[PDB]
Amino acid sequence: RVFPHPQDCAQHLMNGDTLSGVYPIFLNGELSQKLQVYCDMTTDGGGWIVFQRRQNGQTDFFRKWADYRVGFGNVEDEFWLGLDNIHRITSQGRYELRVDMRDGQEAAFASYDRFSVEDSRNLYKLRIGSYNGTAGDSLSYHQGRPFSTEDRDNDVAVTNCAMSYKGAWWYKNCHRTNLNGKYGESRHSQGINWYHWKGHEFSIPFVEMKMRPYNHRLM
Amino acid sequence: SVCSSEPENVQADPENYTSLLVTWERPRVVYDTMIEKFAVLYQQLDGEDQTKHEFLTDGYQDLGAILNNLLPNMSYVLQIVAICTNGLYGKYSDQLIMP
Ligand SMILES: [Ca+2]
Repeated sequence: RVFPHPQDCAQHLMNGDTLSGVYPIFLNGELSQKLQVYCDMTTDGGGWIVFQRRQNGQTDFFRKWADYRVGFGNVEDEFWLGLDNIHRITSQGRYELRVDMRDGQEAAFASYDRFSVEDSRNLYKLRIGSYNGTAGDSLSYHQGRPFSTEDRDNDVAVTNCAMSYKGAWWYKNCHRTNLNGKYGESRHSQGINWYHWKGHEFSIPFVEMKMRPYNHRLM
Repeated sequence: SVCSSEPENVQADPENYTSLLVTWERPRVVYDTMIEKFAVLYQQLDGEDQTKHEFLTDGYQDLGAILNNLLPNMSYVLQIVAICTNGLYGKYSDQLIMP
């Protein structure tokens, strides 16, 4: 294998592991930093680490800071990979973000050619680059904002955005995207929203958030 | 005629003797339009300066406003109304009345 200890899903792909599924990656290629991840090996040539999935509402996403810090759920079903993990992975180099969404047979996506999450001291602030896609650019609203949960309010609203809109996110006052919100909830802004695609009174039944090194475009 | 029902569960909750945490819930019904923002209208109940004031929120999702510079031990009467994108106004909340 070209990469004995792959540090992302794109290095698995280069090894010949081109089937989507669960794989181990090793942060900075060091064996002691093993992390289990789900690799999407088919979207736009493959090589994406999936760090969030919603698909049936059987998993509770209305959790607290400590839960969103460490991660929760099953990587083959609905899950959140963990903010500490996302920070550590996006610090390995320049990553891109892709959000894929589906409503039955209709599909859309949004991509951002830079993606990072800051460390805990900086409250996991979101940094994104330039948009391409079909879903509309609803995530740039959230540029530079810290992460908030129902028990840790870091938004700039008088209200508690995470409590009012049943989620956990980089809230401002409050959101145009709410992908950790309440599954199937059509009430205004409380559900899984991507505003520019379906508005605030439609909850998206399938969504995946995923990341890949920018330099995979060269290969 | 109204573009929404009234904001519900308007709570005053004094933060201290001079600051008021006004919160509400989004109107349950919005008629043929969208809510753009909210206005908080208030005036002193007692004393001699019954001039009403108004504070405008930023956006349609932040369901609250902090009112400061409220004279301590003074009673105030407040109302919240939605401002819709079509220029109409919703039903005014119930009037609500500092330690
Ligand atoms: Ca807040």
